[PDB]
Amino acid sequence: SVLTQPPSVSAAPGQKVTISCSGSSSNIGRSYVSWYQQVPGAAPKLLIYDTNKRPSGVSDRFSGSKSGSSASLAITGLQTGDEADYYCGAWDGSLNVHIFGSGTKLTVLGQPKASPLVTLFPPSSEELQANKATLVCLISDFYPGVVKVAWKADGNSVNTGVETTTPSKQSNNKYAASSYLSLTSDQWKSHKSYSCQVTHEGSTVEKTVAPT
Amino acid sequence: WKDADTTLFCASDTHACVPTDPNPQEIHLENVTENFNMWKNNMVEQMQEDVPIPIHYCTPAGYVILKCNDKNFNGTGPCKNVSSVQCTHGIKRSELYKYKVVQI
Amino acid sequence: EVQLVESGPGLVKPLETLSLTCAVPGGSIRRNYWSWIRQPPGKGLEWIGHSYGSGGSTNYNPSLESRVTLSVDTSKNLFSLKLTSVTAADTAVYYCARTVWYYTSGTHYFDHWGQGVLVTVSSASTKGPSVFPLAPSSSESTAALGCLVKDYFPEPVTVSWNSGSLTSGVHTFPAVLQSSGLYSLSSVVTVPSGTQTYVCNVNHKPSNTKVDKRVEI
Ligand SMILES: *[C@@H]1O[C@H](CO)[C@@H](O)[C@H](O)[C@H]1NC(C)=O
Ligand SMILES: [Cl-]
Ligand SMILES: [Cl-]
Ligand SMILES: [Cl-]
Repeated sequence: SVLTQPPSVSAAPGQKVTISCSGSSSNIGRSYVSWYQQVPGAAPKLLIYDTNKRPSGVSDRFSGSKSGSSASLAITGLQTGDEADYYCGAWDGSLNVHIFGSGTKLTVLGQPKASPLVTLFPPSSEELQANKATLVCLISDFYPGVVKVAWKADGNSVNTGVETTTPSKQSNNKYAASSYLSLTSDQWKSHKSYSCQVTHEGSTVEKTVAPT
Repeated sequence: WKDADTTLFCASDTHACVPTDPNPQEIHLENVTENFNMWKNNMVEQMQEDVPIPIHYCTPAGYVILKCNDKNFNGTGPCKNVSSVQCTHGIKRSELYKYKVVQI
Repeated sequence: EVQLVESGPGLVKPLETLSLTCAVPGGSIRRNYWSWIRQPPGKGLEWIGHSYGSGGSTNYNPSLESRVTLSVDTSKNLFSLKLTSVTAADTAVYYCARTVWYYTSGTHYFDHWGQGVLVTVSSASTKGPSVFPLAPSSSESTAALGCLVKDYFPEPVTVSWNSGSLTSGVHTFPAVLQSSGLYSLSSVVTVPSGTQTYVCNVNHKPSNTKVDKRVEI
């Protein structure tokens, strides 16, 4: 239950970008919107409040607005200092909660965008000897450093037993991430196929393994 | 509503205050006469004791500030034309005594 | 700068109660709203609730309301959070924040934040990892191979390959925490597509465990 934001927004230095935030009339429709900027491992800070007002220390390269049930954060003169995760937020006057958006990673493009290479490992024979089965989806050589990962078993979405790391840099300065589907051996053998689907910048790569 | 005592928050554009209300609105109440008493107003004394740039004092949810808009008014008596507000005007020694807090 | 410093246990067992404290400026605690907000690692923000410093006014996120209690101790300038019956889903960084709310205008936001504290929910005791090979299958110029380092506690684990003789194309991922309460990670390397020898060397100091695993076709 979150206001909807794009996972990734990016541009070369000095360019302008916008970040969308969509909700409904019981929140963004009727309430003021705030925006928060967070460097990972540090607390968020207030970037915009009362829909389009800037606190001290926030430059006028940043501007907020809203139209109906969507809001938007525009940034000009994109630069290193702006690289962060960005969250919108707004009171919901029907549910009486502050609702945050799903979050957008803003990247200043310092190198060629690049699609992910995906390798899916079925469970090892050693792990099946111990009655367990972890599928390991390894994702490498991508930029910018944002992916979404979905798993399926016989074509159906899998929710349980999934853990996924946050993309971080390889030694060649592209990004890698990892995702795991952890089953018992008996669960592994109960389906005909499994797939890891990786979404990056409008692309999807999907790898599949089959027990046996 | 009923005369009550609350801890107000300040707004200003000292950092114990929050930024000002983006949409201050004054709602009149048709008919409606309230007694104000200057000599027993615990909002007003905490206000001026706490005291460009203006500082507003504001009520949390569950309370409201009634404002006297009467042209006779000097702090004490029936007020015939009253408003409810979430904050006072920006204060830069009343009045000031045109305000009292009540609980909803 | 309004300084907020959150405190509490880094580790809590499942189904226990989590208790956190946020220390505040004296000249402001009583005359402001204060919220708790959390963020599971790698995920987004969630508002827990708020409480006026003097009221008499508390609002909880409806989905957590049954499990949540917020309190203000004006005397010791503490803003506190109790959360009962915690599960794997309550692992998060918890933040306190000064909150601005003009209820009649519909504006509610967080203008000063503390630094956050990590609370991990696990029943685990110290445990060394199992290490499993990630063998390459059968495009065909290069192949990825690896070691899955499974089910250890606490962090960290480190990995090298061929006792430090293989470093090119090595990548060792951050750990995940599974809902079992135990961590896992993987290390991978890309090589030419398999007559020569690859061994991952895994160290887990907390259990005093070292593991060498040969990765073969
Ligand atoms: C306030 O008003 C009354 C008339 O309503 C007047 O008699 C009184 O002297 C005034 N008080 C002051 C302090 O001027
Ligand atoms: Cl983009
Ligand atoms: Cl499921
Ligand atoms: Cl088989």
